[PDB]
Amino acid sequence: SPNSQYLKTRILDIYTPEQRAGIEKSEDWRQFSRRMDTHFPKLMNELDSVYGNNEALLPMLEMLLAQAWQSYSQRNSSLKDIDIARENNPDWILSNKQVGGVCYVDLFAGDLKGLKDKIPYFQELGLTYLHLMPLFKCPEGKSDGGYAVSSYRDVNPALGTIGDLREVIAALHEAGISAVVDFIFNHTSNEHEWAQRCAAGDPLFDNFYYIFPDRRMPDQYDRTLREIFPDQHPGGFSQLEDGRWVWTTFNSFQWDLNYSNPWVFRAMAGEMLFLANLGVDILRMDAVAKIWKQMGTSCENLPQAHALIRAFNAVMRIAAPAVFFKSQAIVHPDQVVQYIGQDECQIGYNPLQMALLWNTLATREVNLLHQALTYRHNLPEHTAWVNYVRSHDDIGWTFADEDAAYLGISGYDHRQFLNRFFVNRFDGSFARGVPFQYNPSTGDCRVSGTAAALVGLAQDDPHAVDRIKLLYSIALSTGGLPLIYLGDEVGTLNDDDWSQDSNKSDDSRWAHRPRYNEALYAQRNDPSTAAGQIYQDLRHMIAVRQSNPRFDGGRLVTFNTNNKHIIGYIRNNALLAFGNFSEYPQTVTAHTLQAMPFKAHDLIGGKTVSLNQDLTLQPYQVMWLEIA
Ligand SMILES: OC[C@H]1O[C@@](CO)(O[C@H]2O[C@H](CO)[C@@H](O)[C@H](O)[C@H]2O)[C@@H](O)[C@@H]1O
Ligand SMILES: OC[C@H]1O[C@@](CO)(O[C@H]2O[C@H](CO)[C@@H](O)[C@H](O)[C@H]2O)[C@@H](O)[C@@H]1O
Ligand SMILES: [Cl-]
Repeated sequence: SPNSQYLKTRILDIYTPEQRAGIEKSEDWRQFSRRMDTHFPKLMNELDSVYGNNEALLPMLEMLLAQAWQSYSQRNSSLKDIDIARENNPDWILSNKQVGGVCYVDLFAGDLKGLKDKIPYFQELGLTYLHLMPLFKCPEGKSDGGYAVSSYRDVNPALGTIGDLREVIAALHEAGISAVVDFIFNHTSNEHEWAQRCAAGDPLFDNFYYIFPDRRMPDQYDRTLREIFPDQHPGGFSQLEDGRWVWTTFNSFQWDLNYSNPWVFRAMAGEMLFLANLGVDILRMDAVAKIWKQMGTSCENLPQAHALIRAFNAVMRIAAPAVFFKSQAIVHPDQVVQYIGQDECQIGYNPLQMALLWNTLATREVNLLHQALTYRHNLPEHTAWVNYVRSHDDIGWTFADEDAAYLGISGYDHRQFLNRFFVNRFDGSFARGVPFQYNPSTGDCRVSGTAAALVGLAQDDPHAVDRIKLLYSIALSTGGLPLIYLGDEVGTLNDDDWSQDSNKSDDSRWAHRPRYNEALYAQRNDPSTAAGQIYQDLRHMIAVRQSNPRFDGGRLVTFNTNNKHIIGYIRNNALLAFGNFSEYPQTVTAHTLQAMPFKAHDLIGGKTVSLNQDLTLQPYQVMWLEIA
């Protein structure tokens, strides 16, 4: 039954009495020792519930915490300053000053050096937070856009070196920007040293993955598994050349790590420590839902999965307190929120709000959006949503069917409409998206396409610009950390030649992953062009959000607009937000506006607005009203 003091002397064992004296009197040790006393009990409790009486548990922990000391000992002192800051301010994530951006290093800026050169622009745009897409060594050719990781410790050589990454992170900190990076902890590539060695039968790598002699067990699992990339293969398994089968939730070249082995936790915790010491502020925990497998279940959102993530959290509290987790879970809304906790992932993607933003543009009806913002927005203390419009991924229509039923909506019919609308198979749709993973056996389908393509900008729809403005306004103002897909701010369209690369032709997500459009960025300071209007709008909303404390925190209360086309919510009893999702003008009545002040300044238009009479919003207009 190992404890804090026990492991601390196991750690201090390697030192001679001469250095032990200097170590024990040092601040580094004093801090580590305090943090062990505070957080180790949590680590022990979480791992005990997963690994029980496992023989490997004790020695795994002796090794892991020695590594943790050695990692913290080596940790840059600038980062140790950030550790203390974030320990003492858990709510930094909840500040209205936080605005995020995300890009592919190669597609946006060429390489890590070019990314560093682009930092003055992130400053111009107002970012405090930057997510760099998977930047690690991966298979040449097909790699799932870097999501098949061949090494967590090596940069993708097209991008530069680990030293460049260190340099870039340092420059981002100097510029007041947090560095955000993926921790792809559910699976590695099949080319990872661990995968190669486990498959070869190296006993040190026994049970690093899920490997089977035939179809017997994969057949048992497949009957309860959801299909993630049905285009690629059925179920959750792929066959090796020697005849065996390996768990592959995603592509065949992505092998699911086996977390029922305590050594796998150890291995991945060591890689996590390495990334922490790069100065990474937030790790996007990729596919959090899948890290525990259980026969007879969906192998999604299992209690042990939560417990393991909570264990990973404890390790950071002990050895790099500055590092927070970002949950990536595209599941039922009831399951999305369960990853979000101070002792789990402090922030999480908000795919419900995102999906419903696009839903509401299509139907023009705020019913589902209003419902979601009313019952599913508010979070526990010291946690926040990451609010977004578009990402590197396809759009899944992951609203709750039970929730929809109350508004007289049937799941499939609605999703079929949504899928047809956004892929331009519907009468007069403005959207120019392409299908992704149409599953003929179930009817499920997702949508690829850039924000600009989905709103009608490719064919110069006169409402397109306002649509982008409107969607982003909600992400920026509901409460939580808003994330811009970089390129959106100048209206970057689809790369229509995406499938000409034979390594990209089987994954339509590439359509919404275009290179930096030089011409559009050159027009960002010219308000005449679409790029300039979008840039001016988004830049204006960012500036308002970051300097106005009415936007602070993550809580909201919805406001009943009594118009099916207009969304209403209130921030801090002081900011009233109206968003019209109709291409026609829409009215909030005097009667409905009774409780409000007679006049209010609109932060979007810059006008004073009257609320003692009918308020009429132009097509797609957003108002940000100071009511207190
Ligand atoms: O359509 C992608 C599919 O995978 C998810 C799992 O959370 O997305 C993440 O995981 C994949 C494997 O690493 C990546 O391909 C993807 O880029 C990543 O965001 C879900 O978004 C979705 O169900
Ligand atoms: O559709 C063009 C292009 O997209 C891909 C890659 O994702 O397949 C998508 O579209 C197909 C039909 O439009 C669907 O059957 C499939 O499920 C979806 O992924 C390519 O295969 C296709 O060439
Ligand atoms: Cl997911």
